[PDB]
Amino acid sequence: LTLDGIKDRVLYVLKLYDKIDPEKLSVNSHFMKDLGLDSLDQVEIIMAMEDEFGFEIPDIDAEKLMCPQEIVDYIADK
Amino acid sequence: RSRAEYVVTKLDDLINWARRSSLWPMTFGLACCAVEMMHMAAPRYDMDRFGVVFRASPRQADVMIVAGTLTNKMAPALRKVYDQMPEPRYVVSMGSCANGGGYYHYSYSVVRGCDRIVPVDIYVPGCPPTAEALLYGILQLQRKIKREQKLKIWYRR
Amino acid sequence: TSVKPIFSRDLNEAKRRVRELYRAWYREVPNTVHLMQLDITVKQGRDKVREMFMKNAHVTDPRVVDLLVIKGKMELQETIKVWKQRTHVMRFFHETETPRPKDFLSKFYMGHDP
Amino acid sequence: TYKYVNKKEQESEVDMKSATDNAARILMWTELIRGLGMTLSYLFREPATINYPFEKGPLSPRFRGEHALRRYPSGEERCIACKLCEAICPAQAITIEAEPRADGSRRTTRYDIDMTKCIYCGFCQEACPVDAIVEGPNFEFSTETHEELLYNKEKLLNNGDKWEAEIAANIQADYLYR
Amino acid sequence: MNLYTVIFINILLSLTLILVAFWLPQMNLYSEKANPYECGFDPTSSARLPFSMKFFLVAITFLLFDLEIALLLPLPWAIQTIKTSTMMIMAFILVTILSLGLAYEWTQKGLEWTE
Ligand SMILES: CCCCCCCCCCCCO[C@@H]1O[C@H](CO)[C@@H](O[C@H]2O[C@H](CO)[C@@H](O)[C@H](O)[C@H]2O)[C@H](O)[C@H]1O
Ligand SMILES: CCCCCCCCCCCCO[C@@H]1O[C@H](CO)[C@@H](O[C@H]2O[C@H](CO)[C@@H](O)[C@H](O)[C@H]2O)[C@H](O)[C@H]1O
Ligand code: SF4
Ligand code: SF4
Ligand code: SF4
Repeated sequence: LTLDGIKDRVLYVLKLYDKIDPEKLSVNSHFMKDLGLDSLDQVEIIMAMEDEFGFEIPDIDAEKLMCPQEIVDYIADK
Repeated sequence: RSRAEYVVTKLDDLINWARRSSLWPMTFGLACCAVEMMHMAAPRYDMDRFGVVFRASPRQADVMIVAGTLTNKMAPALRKVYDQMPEPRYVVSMGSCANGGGYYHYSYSVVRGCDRIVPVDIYVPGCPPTAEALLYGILQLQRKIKREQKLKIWYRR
Repeated sequence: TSVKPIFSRDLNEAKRRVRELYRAWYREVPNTVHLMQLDITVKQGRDKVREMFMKNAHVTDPRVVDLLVIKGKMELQETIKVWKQRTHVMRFFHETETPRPKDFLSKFYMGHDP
Repeated sequence: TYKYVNKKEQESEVDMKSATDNAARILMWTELIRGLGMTLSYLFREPATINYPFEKGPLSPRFRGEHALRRYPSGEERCIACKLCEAICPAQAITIEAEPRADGSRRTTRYDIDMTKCIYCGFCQEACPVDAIVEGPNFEFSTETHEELLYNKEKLLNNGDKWEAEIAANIQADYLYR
Repeated sequence: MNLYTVIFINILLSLTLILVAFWLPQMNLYSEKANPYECGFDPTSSARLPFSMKFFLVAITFLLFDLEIALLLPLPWAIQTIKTSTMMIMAFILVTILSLGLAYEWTQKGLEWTE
């Protein structure tokens, strides 16, 4: 649902998030393995998506969005 | 000295007398010590005949009488209402609890003397001090105010 | 090693509650900074929340985690209700406390305490 | 046995007389007038106020006031540093040190009372075996600093020398009750 | 002229007392002193939020009853009329309908405050 337009906004959010090195950020970069974040960092990132896309992502859903891509698939499947 | 210094000194007396003669304490009491404060207002001692009138608003009060134990949970609130009294303002610490923690000095929950929170002008000992002992301390505050030399000090600056 | 659970049957279920409480504290910081007129940034408030959560990152017992969350929800409640005052919230930052030095030599100079 | 404070509900019929008396009471505020009568009657009563500090409230020989350390009629201190007062003090307001005096006497070198810890309970003067520490009759010793209420031995002995004439007479009046 | 003169003096006296009260005393402004009072704890919200009015119906009834007395205040001039019977009937009818209006609102529980 605006599939590529969504991706433009998602990566915008992750670049603002300081803990992510902006060069290493790619649509398939796993938050834990690649970017080297931790569990609470991920929770803040999904909360940031909750702000941009204006809807509630449950704990059960948000626990899975482990790299930028699945966020996009989750959002489009709204 | 000079006639300008004499005039300044007489003005100090006049403004000092006015504040001596119209001391309005906050309606503010914490524990058993406040009961003896009621007895100072009661007919036998009638604090109002000295010009002492309780007002509930800190904006309309000159004296804080810390009449009882000051707990850690109460300390910020007491500091708030002290800060909201317009100046010139005075504090009378009444009873062992307010003076230094008293019977509860060693408690985890008690401030060991209200003079860790606010400046204190008069310390009234006792647990509780009698209504008369409190009245004596109020009259000692008046004599302290009688000694203020703010205009003389301004003149000599 | 057989114990009654409190709320969570395993540390994985407990971690879920921890993340919910963290979200609630994270969203509350900007409202608290604004309503209490705290002289700190929102970023500084959220860093403090993070540091308080990581003070307990080593806990593995699901029951202890359950009780840490229960207490964390209480602290959140007295913060949202403004039962805590500014003095209470600013206590988390220890702004008048000189921290104890961590090296052997500095402690040796100061006194006898380890 | 019990009584009802507000069970007067024996409902009855109303005559014209009682209905008019009820009407007069409502419309002419009669019970409110009785209230004014009471406050008027106090206006013409002599007030109970005394002219402090020229007049004083009555007290009794048992009154627990400012502490003092007493002497024997010779001038020798009564306190022999037993520390019973220190042990019993419910506020731990008493601090004592002692050693043999130059003449070998058992006497204190420290006798402190934190008057801002003390609860003025009189337990020390009950516990003293030699009537050394007493609460005297003085209650007018408010200070301008906290530090002035941390009494040491010199202060407490000066209170004894200051107030012994009244302290002795109060003990003579009450000791048979002790 | 005289009424203008005395009321200006009344205004002048009040404003002078305000100026004295604000410029004579020693000041000491700091944030905790000037924060709003609420019994030693901070307010949890603005005092500017809505404050419910439980007597709102009595309040707007008062608007109508205040124009009723405006219709009654010419009565001292009206009793001078030759047409005494007409004036008396008009005044009696006016007072009676206002009473009936009050009686109706009373029996409708319009004077009871909302809960
Ligand atoms: C064309 C422009 C002309 C130049 C203009 C310059 C304006 C500068 C104004 C300086 C402030 C004067 O205004 C006054 O300052 C004093 C002390 O300074 C403060 O007054 C009060 O508050 C402070 C708070 O600590 C106390 O220190 C002070 O003693 C007390 O009187 C207030 O702030 C104000 O009452
Ligand atoms: C639904 C609402 C009901 C409430 C309203 C009821 C209004 C009815 C009013 C009835 C009373 C009228 O009362 C009436 O007063 C007038 C004067 O005012 C009297 O009139 C009398 O005096 C007047 C002078 O004023 C003479 O000029 C006249 O010839 C003579 O009759 C009448 O004799 C009397 O009947
Ligand atoms: S000093 Fe004594 S009387 Fe006063 S509040 Fe404390 S315990 Fe009560
Ligand atoms: S009066 Fe009571 S509290 Fe005070 S010193 Fe004696 S024993 Fe201690
Ligand atoms: S004052 Fe009395 S009880 Fe206390 S140490 Fe001296 S002798 Fe013993």
